[PDB]
Amino acid sequence: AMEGILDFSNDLDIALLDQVVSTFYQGSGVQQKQAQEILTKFQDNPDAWQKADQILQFSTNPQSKFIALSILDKLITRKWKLLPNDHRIGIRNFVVGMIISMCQDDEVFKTQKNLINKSDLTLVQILKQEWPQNWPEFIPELIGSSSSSVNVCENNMIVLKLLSEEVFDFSAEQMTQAKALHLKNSMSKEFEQIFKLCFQVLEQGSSSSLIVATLESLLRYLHWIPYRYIYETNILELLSTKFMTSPDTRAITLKCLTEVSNLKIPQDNDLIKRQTVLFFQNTLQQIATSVMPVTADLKATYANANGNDQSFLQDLAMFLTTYLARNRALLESDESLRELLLNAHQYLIQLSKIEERELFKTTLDYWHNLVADLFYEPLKKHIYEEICSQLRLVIIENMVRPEEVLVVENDEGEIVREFVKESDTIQLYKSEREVLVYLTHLNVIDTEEIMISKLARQIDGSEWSWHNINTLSWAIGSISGTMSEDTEKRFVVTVIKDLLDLCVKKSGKDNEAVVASDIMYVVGQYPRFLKAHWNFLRTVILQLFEFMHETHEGVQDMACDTFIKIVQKCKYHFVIQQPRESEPFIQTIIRDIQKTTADLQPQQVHTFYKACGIIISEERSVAERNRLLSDLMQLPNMAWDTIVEQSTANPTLLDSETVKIIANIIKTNVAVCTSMGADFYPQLGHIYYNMLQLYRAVSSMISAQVAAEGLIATKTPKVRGLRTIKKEILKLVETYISKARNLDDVVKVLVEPLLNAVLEDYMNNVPDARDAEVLNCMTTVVEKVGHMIPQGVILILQSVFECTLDMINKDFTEYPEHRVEFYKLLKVINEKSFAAFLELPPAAFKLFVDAICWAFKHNNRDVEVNGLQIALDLVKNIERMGNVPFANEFHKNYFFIFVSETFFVLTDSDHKSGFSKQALLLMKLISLVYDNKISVPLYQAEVPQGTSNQVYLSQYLANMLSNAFPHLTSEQIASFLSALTKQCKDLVVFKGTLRDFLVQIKEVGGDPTDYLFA
Amino acid sequence: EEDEEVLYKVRAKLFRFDKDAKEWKERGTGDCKFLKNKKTNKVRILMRRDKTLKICANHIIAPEYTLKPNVGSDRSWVYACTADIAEGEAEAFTFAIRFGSKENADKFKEEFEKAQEINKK
Amino acid sequence: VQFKLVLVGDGGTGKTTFVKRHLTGEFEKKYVATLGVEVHPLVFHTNRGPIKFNVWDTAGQEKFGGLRDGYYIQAQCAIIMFDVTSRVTYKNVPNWHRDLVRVCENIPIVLCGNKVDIKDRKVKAKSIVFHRKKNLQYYDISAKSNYNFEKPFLWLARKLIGDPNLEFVAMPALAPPEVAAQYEHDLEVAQTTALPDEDDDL
Ligand SMILES: *C1=CC(=O)O[C@@H](/C=C/C(=C\[C@H](C)C/C=C/C(C)=C/[C@@H](C)C(=O)[C@@H](C)[C@H](O)[C@@H](C)C/C(C)=C/C(=O)O)CC)[C@H]1C
Ligand SMILES: Nc1nc2c(ncn2[C@@H]2O[C@H](COP(=O)(O)OP(=O)(O)NP(=O)(O)O)[C@@H](O)[C@H]2O)c(=O)[nH]1
Ligand SMILES: [Cl-]
Ligand SMILES: [Cl-]
Ligand SMILES: [Cl-]
Ligand SMILES: [Cl-]
Ligand SMILES: [Cl-]
Ligand SMILES: [Mg+2]
Repeated sequence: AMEGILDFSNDLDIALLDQVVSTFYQGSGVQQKQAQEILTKFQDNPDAWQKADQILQFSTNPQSKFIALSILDKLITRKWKLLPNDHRIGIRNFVVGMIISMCQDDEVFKTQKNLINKSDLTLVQILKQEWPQNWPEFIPELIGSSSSSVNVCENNMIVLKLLSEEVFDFSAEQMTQAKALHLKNSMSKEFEQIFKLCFQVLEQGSSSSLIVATLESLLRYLHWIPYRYIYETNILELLSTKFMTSPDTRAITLKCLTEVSNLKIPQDNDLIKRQTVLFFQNTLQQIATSVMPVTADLKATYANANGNDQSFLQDLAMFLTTYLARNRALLESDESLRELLLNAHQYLIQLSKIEERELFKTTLDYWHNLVADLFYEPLKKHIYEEICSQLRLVIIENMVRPEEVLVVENDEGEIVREFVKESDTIQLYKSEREVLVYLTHLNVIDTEEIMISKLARQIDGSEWSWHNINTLSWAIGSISGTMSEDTEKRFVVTVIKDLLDLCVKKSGKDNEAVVASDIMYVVGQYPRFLKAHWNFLRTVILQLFEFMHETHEGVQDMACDTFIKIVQKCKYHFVIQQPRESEPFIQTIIRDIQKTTADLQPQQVHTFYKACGIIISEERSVAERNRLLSDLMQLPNMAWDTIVEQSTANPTLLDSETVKIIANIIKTNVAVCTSMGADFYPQLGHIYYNMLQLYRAVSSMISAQVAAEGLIATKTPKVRGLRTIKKEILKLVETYISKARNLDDVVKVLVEPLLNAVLEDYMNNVPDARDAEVLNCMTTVVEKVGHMIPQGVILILQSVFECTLDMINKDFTEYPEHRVEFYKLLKVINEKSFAAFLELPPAAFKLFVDAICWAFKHNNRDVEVNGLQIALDLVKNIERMGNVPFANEFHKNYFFIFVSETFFVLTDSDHKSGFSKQALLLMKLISLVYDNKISVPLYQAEVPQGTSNQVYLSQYLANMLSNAFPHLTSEQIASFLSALTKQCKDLVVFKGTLRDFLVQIKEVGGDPTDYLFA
Repeated sequence: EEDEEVLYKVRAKLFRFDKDAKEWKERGTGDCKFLKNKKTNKVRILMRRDKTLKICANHIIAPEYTLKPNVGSDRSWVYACTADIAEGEAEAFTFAIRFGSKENADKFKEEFEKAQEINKK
Repeated sequence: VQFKLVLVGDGGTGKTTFVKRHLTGEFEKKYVATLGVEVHPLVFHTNRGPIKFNVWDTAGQEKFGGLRDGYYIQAQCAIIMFDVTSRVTYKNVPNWHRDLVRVCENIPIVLCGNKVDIKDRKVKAKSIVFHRKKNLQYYDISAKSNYNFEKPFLWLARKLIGDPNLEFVAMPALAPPEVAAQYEHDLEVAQTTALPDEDDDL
């Protein structure tokens, strides 16, 4: 029934249309769904615009008329110049007429705002096409019409707001450079009369919908109008006094005044400075008298959330911060302006107490701006001393939990380990720390006094709470580095002594977890102190080891992180033999490592081993270092040795417990290799050959399992476990090679057995059993020693290129990890070992080119970016070869493939993320012909004998674009290509010409002269 | 849940098998509780999603049910439920429930089977 | 007590996945582009009673846009979505907002930066400031990990009901009832279909 409106061979039943629209907007379920699909089909019918007038005339459903206007909007924006002139005139006439008709009827004007707004925007679309060249009197008649009716005047303000938006705010992406300039210039040329109307309305009224609309338009104009309109009229006085007093104009006025605070204005003009001071002075006076005094509890007000109070307080913060960041100096020298400067900042202090993370970030950005300035500018900090002192309190009391603090209070009042990282407070903590560090430097006595007395009120119990000890401890930790070592020494001693006091008196697992977390945070934040106090450091570390046996998993995990955090900075003190110690502490740690790490989870044990590696690499005497490495790896090496025995006796390792043990042995090696890098080699050497044998054994188990159980085998715990062994082996080798300093050993000892062990296994497994980690390992191999292993690189390509390409060339989604690593590998080979591609058979080289272009077409950034880089690097590789047969053949076979494929992704609206690199590639390609760097004809008798590659390139491109974009005129295409080829040495200009083309292809009748823009 | 004793609680992820598509679909992550009604002595599974607290499982631990392993996991159980009312009207599902560790999975099964014996009385 | 919520933002930002998560609990890995709009009722239980959102999940792909701004008519609230791993999606936020507020002049709006679970974040936390001058609420979210997933709806609920202390509460749980050849076959298929994301913590 509803489908009838889709039949254009019959008259449009408007009543049926209104039913379909009503069913869509007000209905539900299947009926709503069907109506939606019908409406979209109706809307998309390219003749549907012809029904628009009938709908507007006869419909009684405002949504029907909205939809009619959407249909016209699409026609206007995309096909306007395809219309006969009569249809353009007609459409303009009934759009204009409908607007007049709706403004003149009070009830309609009051109750149909959405439809009138939509009509206004639609009119603005017509203006974009027609004005002023074919509508020169639009503005003068708009201005004239304004005086005849309050409704029309108000609506004219809406129209002008939308026009300003479309021309100045949203034109960049939607118009050619030339058209945008045209329209901006046109609006500039008539703005004097527009402003006259605006100012008059603002003068002759106080607080009404017309005033609001006018002010809404003013906000937009302020983005671009010359400052004289603002400063050489009385408008600042009206904005900052009159319009601040009535609440229905206050919001928009405040936004206008924020934008005024950003206007471009002379810096050497004393009178203008006075005006800038005066409007701020006025605005602050109005706030204090009409809204709330400086003493008001804005935290409370915001939390109550009455009316528009939250929006207002947000907007006030934005106004104060914006104005003061630019202009506070105007208020700093003159004694009569001091109270204003300080009152403004006191409002900001009060705003900074609001509970609203995002608002807090806005105010914190301002505080950063202030304190950073006060840190450097002579004679300023004293002005703000009281403000800064209040700020210290606000920051210390609102410190967010650092990433390191792993305990949190759950809904039942229990202190537990966090479920997940609080990822969205990372930046917030850094911003808080930054400001507090500055504040500490500005007055270290005040900061210390605040912290030391707050801490005293925790101990005596007067202000004791988890929140308060936490925020305080976090703040104390966060200011590390701000004091001189000497000052810090006394501060830290006092703090620790008091935290230890709190530890003795507050008992129970929850309390103890809180206090432990806070002490760990503080001690980890003061390595400089730890370095100077060995006894203390030693005792802290032993306590961390005790926590490694905590049943409290949060405290346990934090002990491990704190251990490595401290070791990263204090390692040297673990490696030397300290006074009054019998051994270096690393020896003590290693000797007792089994006990210390017994209750830890595997990954925590690995972190512990990694930390020991950091310490061992401090030992630069090779003999002693290698002995330490050997001692550290004792337990995993002994486990390893006995597994290598059992395994080599018989492949049946079919034990899940054994697979876990092996995995953990390798993970431990990875962990130590990560911190020791090049120093790890002797340990790698101990396990290397047996490890690669194990890789083979495990590979056979995986293949066998897949054969016996099917692909589903790869999902099983057993097989996932076996692959973990393979992946971790690959990771270990990758990790070592990425950090190796002796590349000769890598090549002569590591590479051949590696390739022999991994390549054929990758190639000869079914797709689902192939580990992407193989590709990742090979990338590092090629990156580090590729220049030394030309035949090895060829071997790598032969084994993974074609089989991996076949996995990833059927869609953009399957095998996502393989996809990403595949193009990273190709990238580094093309960079470092281009000769490997030169050796490919022609058929394989074609696949390489295909693979590159396929990468272009991804929306996935990891792939797309590498694809475009490979293409560019490849072109350079070829160019570098000079006039030789391979280069000549490459251009003959692939130059136009690369040009057309790059054009395709540039122009399809589905690869906008790659624009810059696409343009770069296109420019390179064109510049090759422009610079006569291609030594052979790119054509085959197809074109006359002497024809330059320049002439042929234009012809090819014109033909390509003509067929691909048949709605463009020949001159559009010709002018575009002329501009583009001329600009192939100027990337920014070349890119602008591309952007202009992308605009023109979306519409009909684009002006070819646009490509002359300069 | 005032009239109910908490016999067992464990953090879990619950799936339902969509048979049309041949895939498992998450139904919720949160606390899975075994609840014994103090008036009737019947034991049910009640599970709620974190944060929204919406019910994603609500059914009797029927004696007829049998926990089966999933091919991909050593820390999950699958079972047919004939009457779950998490969504409203009683409805049949094939559920899978996964835990943070094998230990937790094995504890669930033990508790699950104890609750079945309680429901038998 | 029901409110029309329009959800807008670039294609592939996770609008539909976000809604589905809320609807059924599931996480849809596949990207099937929304065609025009999909309307779903979505209810939350609060300490002020139930609140019903009629979620108009709109198409972000231009070629599938359908009625475009026609969807926004009479919306009472909104979510603008972008993807923190795709900078272009943030750059397009002002365009979505523009089109939205032209139709919906005074509604509460949440801006959401989705996909924070992904390691390689491209839209830096520090860069996200568009919401400030526009009075939008902002949250980092992940439909995949559920990070902050309830936040947009809680905030909107508070604004719409007008109670800043509104909280989600637990539904009272009705006692469940005491209730074959195909069952065997159905269970077999279930057992032998691997569970997804076996490397996750749960
Ligand atoms: C409460 C219960 C619990 O079980 O653990 C507690 C956690 C404690 C932690 C670290 C503490 C700070 C380690 C203690 C070190 C200590 C007492 C070292 C002494 C050898 C020492 O140097 C003493 C005498 C002086 O006074 C110290 C405290 C200050 C200094 C160095 C003065 C100076 O050099 O002049 C967890 C990491 C808690 C949760
Ligand atoms: N990693 C990750 N992926 C996500 C997240 N949310 C959605 N996705 C993925 O991103 C893709 C796009 O999701 P979808 O919900 O279809 O996006 P959309 O905004 O509705 N697209 P459209 O506007 O075209 O209808 C899907 O593959 C989905 O699995 C997230 O939080 N994290
Ligand atoms: Cl309407
Ligand atoms: Cl002037
Ligand atoms: Cl050191
Ligand atoms: Cl022409
Ligand atoms: Cl848009
Ligand atoms: Mg969608």
